[PDB]
Amino acid sequence: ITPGTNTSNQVAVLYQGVNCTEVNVFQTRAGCLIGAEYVNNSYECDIPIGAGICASYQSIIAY
Amino acid sequence: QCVNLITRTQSYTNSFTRGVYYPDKVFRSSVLHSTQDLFLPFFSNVTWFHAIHVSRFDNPVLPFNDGVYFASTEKSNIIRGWIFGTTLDSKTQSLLIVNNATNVVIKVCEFQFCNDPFLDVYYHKNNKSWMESEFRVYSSANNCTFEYVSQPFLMDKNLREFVFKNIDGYFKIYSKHTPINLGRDLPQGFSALEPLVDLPIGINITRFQTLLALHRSYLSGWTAGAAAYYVGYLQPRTFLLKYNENGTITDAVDCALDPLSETK
Amino acid sequence: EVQLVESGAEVKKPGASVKVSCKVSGYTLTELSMHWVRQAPGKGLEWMGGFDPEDGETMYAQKFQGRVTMTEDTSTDTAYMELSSLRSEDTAVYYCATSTAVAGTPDLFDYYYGMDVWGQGTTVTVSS
Amino acid sequence: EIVMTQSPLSSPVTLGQPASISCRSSQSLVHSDGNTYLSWLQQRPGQPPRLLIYKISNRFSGVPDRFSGSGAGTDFTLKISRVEAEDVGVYYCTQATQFPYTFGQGTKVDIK
Amino acid sequence: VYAWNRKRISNCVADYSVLYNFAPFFAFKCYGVSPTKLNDLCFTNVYADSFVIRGNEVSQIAPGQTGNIADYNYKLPDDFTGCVIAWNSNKLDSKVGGNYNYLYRLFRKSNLKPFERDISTEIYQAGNKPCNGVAGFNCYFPLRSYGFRPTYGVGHQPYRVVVLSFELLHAPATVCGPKKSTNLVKNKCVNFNFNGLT
Ligand SMILES: *[C@@H]1O[C@H](CO)[C@@H](O[C@@H]2O[C@H](CO)[C@@H](O)[C@H](O)[C@H]2NC(C)=O)[C@H](O)[C@H]1NC(C)=O
Ligand SMILES: *[C@@H]1O[C@H](CO)[C@@H](O)[C@H](O)[C@H]1NC(C)=O
Ligand SMILES: *[C@@H]1O[C@H](CO)[C@@H](O)[C@H](O)[C@H]1NC(C)=O
Ligand SMILES: *[C@@H]1O[C@H](CO)[C@@H](O)[C@H](O)[C@H]1NC(C)=O
Ligand SMILES: *[C@@H]1O[C@H](CO)[C@@H](O)[C@H](O)[C@H]1NC(C)=O
Repeated sequence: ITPGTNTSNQVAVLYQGVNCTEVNVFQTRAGCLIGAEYVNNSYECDIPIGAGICASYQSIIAY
Repeated sequence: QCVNLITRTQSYTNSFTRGVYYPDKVFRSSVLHSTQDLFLPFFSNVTWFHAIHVSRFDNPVLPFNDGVYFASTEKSNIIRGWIFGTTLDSKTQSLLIVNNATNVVIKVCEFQFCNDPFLDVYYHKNNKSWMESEFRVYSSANNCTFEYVSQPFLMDKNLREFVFKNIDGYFKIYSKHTPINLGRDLPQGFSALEPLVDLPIGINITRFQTLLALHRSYLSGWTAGAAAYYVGYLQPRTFLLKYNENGTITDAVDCALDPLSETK
Repeated sequence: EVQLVESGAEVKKPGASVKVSCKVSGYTLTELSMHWVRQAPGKGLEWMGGFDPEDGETMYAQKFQGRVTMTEDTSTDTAYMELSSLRSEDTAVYYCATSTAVAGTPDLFDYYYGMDVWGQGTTVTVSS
Repeated sequence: EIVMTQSPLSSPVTLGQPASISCRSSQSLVHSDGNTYLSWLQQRPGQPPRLLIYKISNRFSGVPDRFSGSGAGTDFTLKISRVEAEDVGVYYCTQATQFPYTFGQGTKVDIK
Repeated sequence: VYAWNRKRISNCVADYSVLYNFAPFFAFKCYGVSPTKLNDLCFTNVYADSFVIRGNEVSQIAPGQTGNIADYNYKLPDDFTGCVIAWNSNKLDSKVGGNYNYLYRLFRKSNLKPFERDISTEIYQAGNKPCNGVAGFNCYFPLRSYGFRPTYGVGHQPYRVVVLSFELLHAPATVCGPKKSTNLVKNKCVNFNFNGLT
């Protein structure tokens, strides 16, 4: 998961369908997300992760 | 005439994006070409060696691994070549590259190499000239199998970069000379290494040495000397190279260094 | 530092050649100008002969020409001297001296002359 | 052939006092290389001569700072600031510019 | 076979037809190039690797083949291109008392790399007991001699093997065909042969 390289070089990594114990660590139903912190505030979807989870750049947040 | 004479200290630094070479002999213009070869990984651990003579055996032997990236900001008159082999005695084959002020000369023989080998210059009164001696490099050279003399590649602030690969019999040397403005010796940016010399060697190489020129004092039998050089190791690894309109590799991405790089 | 060693002293009937040696250690002899000097007991010390870096190779005294001949062995790093037609006044202590052929770095070097390091003398005795 | 003169032949010197020895050359010892070439040697009985000074003022390795050299052209002086029991012997001035190499007659220095 | 002789071929024009004109070669086997197309190509990186082996081991000098000389004496890479030349040498490399000049490395700890020569005369430990440089029980010398005799039939007679190795198009060619060059023509639809590239 990245924004544009014009914007930033920071990335998040989604290990799809993998629990977080078999690999900023967040557990989604889509998989384990590394490098993005979860935010309780809800926004419009920018980068789709899956299972209701999306990512955006503000650092990279997941919501 | 083998003496243990040179001491050496080491430090650790970052490779940044150095060590890129042209993977083949094909011109490519304004393309993005992905190749898997023995490349120096980006931002890797590169050992900085300071080899010191002041006027015991303190010059340890480095393994060759799969290939060597070599760099030096120091001038071309003290550092004058390399040694390659496995045991560095008369039992096995040995490869020697010596640069001097007129040409470069390369042997593959069975050298009986000294523990601390160095080319030493001294004045000969019969020749009435400063001549070079290899008697401290080795004691003997018999059953010699290969010889090659060419135009030299250590000539004259100036960062000299070399890539040595030993693939299926051929010893491939890539080189580049870059004028580096006063600062960090290993600069940022890309300087692609043109394929310089492909030697038909066909020997086993797992260990190497780097060859120093030592001057007699005529005033502690040798003049004190200093040399600084960076050594990194190549890995079988995939790069993506950017060829511009003039055919120069101006930029690259190493695929495993970052996840974003892998996306690139 | 150049170290000079000598051979043993000798006594000889006049009319024969004398082989006098000087062995160099620490340095090899091709970097060194090599010279030879006699000293009589009760007299001032004067010169056999020695090397010339430029305008020739080896120079001799004017009164001792035709008798002194000088050889250098590069393999054993030795200097041999031969002197024929012995005289009763030749009972003397013989000194082998040496000095650096050049001085300076390879880019800037100058030719040197002199007698810096001297070895131990050998006693040449001419008797019955 | 360059002929030189040493002065004085014998100099009785007491302990600690400086002594001056004059070497005079009949020909000028200037060389085409620029530097004039004079060497002073000291000889002890039972000992070969060793290089005390080379090129007027420049010091040889192991030579103490008790010795000084001065002069130019055809007139040179060697000065001994302190004379001890190891300074007894014969001193020589020699040239290395023009062949043949000729040596002085020597100056004998003692204690009493 | 353990100290196989490796000769570079470069800076020549090669007439391969004279190999066909005089030919006692029983085995003439090329892998990546047709035998009649050697005169139609340009080459560099050209080698001749010569050794003497048994008559039944000439099949073992190939990419991916199985043997003792294949893994301990001489190994070919999997992407090898070139030609193997194997011919009987019973008239020259055999003696009635026994020609024992040709030796092979029977025993070694690990397999070789492709295009690697091993001349080390060290002992091999073939058992749990170490040998300590002395032959004995379960300790045998690696280099053993062939019992070449002319009274034997084909298949045990000594066979000389020369391996010609090339590269294709990845390097400036120095070994080329016997054809003469043609004058250059510009801006005109022609078919061209630049160093084997048609
Ligand atoms: C630089 O190295 C080359 C290679 O050895 C020297 O060239 C050789 O010099 C010897 C002199 O003894 C000749 O016999 C050879 O024929 C020369 N070979 C070639 C290929 O020229 C050269 O003299 C060296 N230069 C310096 C200044 O040391
Ligand atoms: C390089 O390796 C040394 C150990 O050999 C280690 O201490 C050092 O941290 C490494 N450098 C980097 C940048 O990780
Ligand atoms: C290597 O040299 C030695 C002595 O010169 C000789 O005995 C030996 O046969 C030689 N080996 C080869 C392979 O030429
Ligand atoms: C490429 O070549 C052109 C023509 O020689 C030159 O003007 C230009 O500076 C070169 N470099 C780049 C980056 O375009
Ligand atoms: C090459 O040399 C190294 C060390 O000398 C050794 O471990 C290795 O086995 C050699 N290669 C082969 C193919 O024997």
